[PDB]
Amino acid sequence: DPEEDAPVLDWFYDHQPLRDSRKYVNGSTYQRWQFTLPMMSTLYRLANQ
Amino acid sequence: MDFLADLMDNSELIRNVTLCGHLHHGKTCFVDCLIEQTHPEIRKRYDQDLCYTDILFTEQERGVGIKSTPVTVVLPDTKGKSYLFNIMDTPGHVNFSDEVTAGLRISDGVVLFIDAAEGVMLNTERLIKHAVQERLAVTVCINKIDRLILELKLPPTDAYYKLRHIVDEVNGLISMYSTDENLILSPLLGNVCFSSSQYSICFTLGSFAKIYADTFGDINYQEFAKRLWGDIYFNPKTRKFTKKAPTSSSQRSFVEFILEPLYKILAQVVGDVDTSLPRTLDELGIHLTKEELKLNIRPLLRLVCKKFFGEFTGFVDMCVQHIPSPKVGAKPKIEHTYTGGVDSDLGEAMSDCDPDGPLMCHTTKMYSTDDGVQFHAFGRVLSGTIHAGQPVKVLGENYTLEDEEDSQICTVGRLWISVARYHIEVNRVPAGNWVLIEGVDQPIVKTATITEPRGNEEAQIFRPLKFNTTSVIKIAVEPVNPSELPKMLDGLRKVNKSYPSLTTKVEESGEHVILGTGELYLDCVMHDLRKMYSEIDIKVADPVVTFCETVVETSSLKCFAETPNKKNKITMIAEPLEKGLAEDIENEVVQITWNRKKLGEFFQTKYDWDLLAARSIWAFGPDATGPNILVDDTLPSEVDKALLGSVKDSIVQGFQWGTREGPLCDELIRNVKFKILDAVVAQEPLHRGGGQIIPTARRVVYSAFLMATPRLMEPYYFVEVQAPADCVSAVYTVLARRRGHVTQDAPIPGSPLYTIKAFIPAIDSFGFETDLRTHTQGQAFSLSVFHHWQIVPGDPLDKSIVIRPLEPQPAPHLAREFMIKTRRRKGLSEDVSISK
RNA sequence: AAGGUAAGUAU
RNA sequence: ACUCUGGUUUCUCUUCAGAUCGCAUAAAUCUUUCGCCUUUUACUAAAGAUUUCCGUGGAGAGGAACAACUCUGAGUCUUAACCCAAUUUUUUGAGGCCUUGCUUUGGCAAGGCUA
Repeated sequence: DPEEDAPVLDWFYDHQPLRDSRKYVNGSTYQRWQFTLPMMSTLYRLANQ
Repeated sequence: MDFLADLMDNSELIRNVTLCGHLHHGKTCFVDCLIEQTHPEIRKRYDQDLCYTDILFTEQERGVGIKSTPVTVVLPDTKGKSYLFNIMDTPGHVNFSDEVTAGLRISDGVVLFIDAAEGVMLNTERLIKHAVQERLAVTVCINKIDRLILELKLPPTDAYYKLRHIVDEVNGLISMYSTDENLILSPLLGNVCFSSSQYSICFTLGSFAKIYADTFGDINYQEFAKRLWGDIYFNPKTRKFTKKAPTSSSQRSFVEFILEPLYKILAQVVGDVDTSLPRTLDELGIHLTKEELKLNIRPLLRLVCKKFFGEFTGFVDMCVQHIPSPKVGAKPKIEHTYTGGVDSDLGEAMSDCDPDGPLMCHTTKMYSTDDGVQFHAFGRVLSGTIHAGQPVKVLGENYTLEDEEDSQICTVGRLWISVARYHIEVNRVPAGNWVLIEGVDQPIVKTATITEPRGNEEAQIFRPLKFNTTSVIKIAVEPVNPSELPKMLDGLRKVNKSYPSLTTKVEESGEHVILGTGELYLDCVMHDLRKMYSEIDIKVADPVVTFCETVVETSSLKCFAETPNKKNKITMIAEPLEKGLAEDIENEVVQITWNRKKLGEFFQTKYDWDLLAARSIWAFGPDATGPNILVDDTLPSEVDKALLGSVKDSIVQGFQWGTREGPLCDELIRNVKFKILDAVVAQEPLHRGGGQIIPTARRVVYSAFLMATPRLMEPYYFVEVQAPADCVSAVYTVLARRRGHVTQDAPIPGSPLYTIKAFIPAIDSFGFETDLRTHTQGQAFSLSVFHHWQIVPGDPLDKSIVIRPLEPQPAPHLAREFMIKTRRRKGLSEDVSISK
């Protein structure tokens, strides 16, 4: 849903999401991730099952 | 630590504090916060909770405080004046109340920790009653206030309502237990702290007003603290506080100025760390580095609260303004605990608490070394200064002015100031302090009193600890290899030393017995006895409670007994006591030291006893406070009182022995009144010696008890269960199978959890907590404590009852089976003939 | 998967 | 609001790994107990000790890319309108005289006198 899934909608269902976003990952090595609370809450709601 | 050593010499800058409360209420975490305050290199891990006082591996693995851990730190107050705090971290589990009692003896004040989410739990009430009865200052520290915000999600008004309800309930409990009016506890008086030991929150009204004063300025924080509580609304128009709300939606001063900022601080971090958190931190004057803003939500909350609240000063203000110093509190301490009292020359000397004077150190705890070979006594120095290498006279617990045999001369080894994981090796310790003493292990069992080897003969001992609960659970222990019995005996004496309430005794059948308070207590005792100390394999019998014996009717025959020389005859009968009389005698409501006039007046007024019978009371119970009465009902016109009184001590001793070891089993006799009807006493003093009267008195006591209809009394536990609404039915189902009936199931105000109060037999309570937690998926947690003795159903002496080998018996068959199997385990005869 | 090869001489 | 501080990413290499190397989890070998037993190769399942493998962290070194862009910390973190003093210093009524003791003399010590 574009309303409630907005924090993750753009980069969800992507191979190695946010791999190029230096704000959310260390780099192309894809070792560390720093996520905002809205994205964490959206992911937590998407994985209730 | 030189300043710490110099602070010991000033008794006015010393606080002896005992941290007490229910299980898992944040006491240990609070001490961890204090240590983190004082020790920069000791920092709690981000996820794993630091447990600095929990030094035992059993405590670390179980996650439950087991033994008291002393902590001596230098804690500055609000005004920056450093003090010396002796802090006892007493375990909160109800089965380990012995450690709490040991801590309360060497302490002057009490800081009571209460969970904010939970109400006033069972151990909270029990420790309130104990601290009040021990004559200690009571201060409340409502901990885990973060729960009301991040967990219960209550509005700030409802959080204030919950805190106010907790304070009101504590005040009601204190008023019920005590009589002093000045024992009212309120944050306005400075008696209450609101804290969150997980996130390093700790403040009173004074300290938080001090935060305002340091931020805004031109504010009298002492005067501002007197407005930050109660229904004292704040009027922004007049800038003054009024008892009437200026507006319809006006909040309390506490809510508006304290709870609202706390909610906003704890809500801009857990939800808005990403945006608007740096703005809030700038508004609060808090600056965090780039690598500190990357921490997870919980470490970030801890760091933000450490920056905003800084050091722990509200707690120090509470313990300085309300907990008396050793010099101030010495006089009530000596009046309560010392046997001689404050009237004695030493009693006057103790109240001065002079560092130079007659050394009198009272030790209530004993801590074992790493190898377990040596024990270090721990206690308060109530007068004089102890030194390393100094010989001392180590009084025991049976030591009196007459015998002087329980004492022993020992050389004090190294001395330490104990702070949990490390100890400061000192050379001397002045009065009013807590010290670890080595070289004193051997003569000390349980409590002890240490004095100078020579020059002090008036020195009596301190009264032994009066534990809040009775150890009724009994387990038998035997080594796997019988050749290793001495090692097991050494382990038994070691665990006796290391556990204040433990009672290790040997039955007539050679069975070694351990007395405990509950399943967890005896589990810890056995784990210690196996791993440390004995270091050998030990077999454990199935746990069995200890019973008591009573009479439900008066004896139908005038029982008589005669001495071996047949020159003395005693006629005695046994009848049940009045309801509530045994409880009053045990609770020290009436003492043997009372004059006969007041005793008779009490018995006539509160029990409708005849003046002739009330003034004829001879002795109480097996011991000074035993729940049995020996009444001399002999008519003076028939037997000479002066002749009868010549053997009064011997017959009293025989009565005490007979009530100690009952006829039915080797168990205490409870709630029985003995009347001496006829007592023919020989005139010559050789034929009326103790060795003749005492066995005759015991035999006549046995005969009087047996002829009167006897019954077995079993201990009943009181159980408080924290369960949700849907788990109450499971609690009912579990309690039904174990002869347990529920007296109360009331919802907890401010929480969705319920509290079910019930009485369960202590012999049906084995595995009760495990069953309750398994049947409720762990949502129902219960704590059991001994409450009262109850008569076992059935007739113990009914010989027609048939006992099946491995089958539970019905209700009528319970008493007979209990008596038979208790006699079998004790090693006595198969059954008790009424003739004997 | 094996413990289940006949040893040959001729073409 | 002053000045200096001087990165991040990526690819290799060399070593050290306590720590849940790993919030996950394989295999092989050996030695004991078994289970199948009839011999290999497979195994049964517990314990103990190894090795390999899939990965991991720190530090060091050498290349490349954005090398040019700024950080943090330290350094003293450096400014005038109108409004003010009975507890520590620009508004603060704290002055002088004399006595006698005493110092080699100067002076000092105490008391008295005020206005």
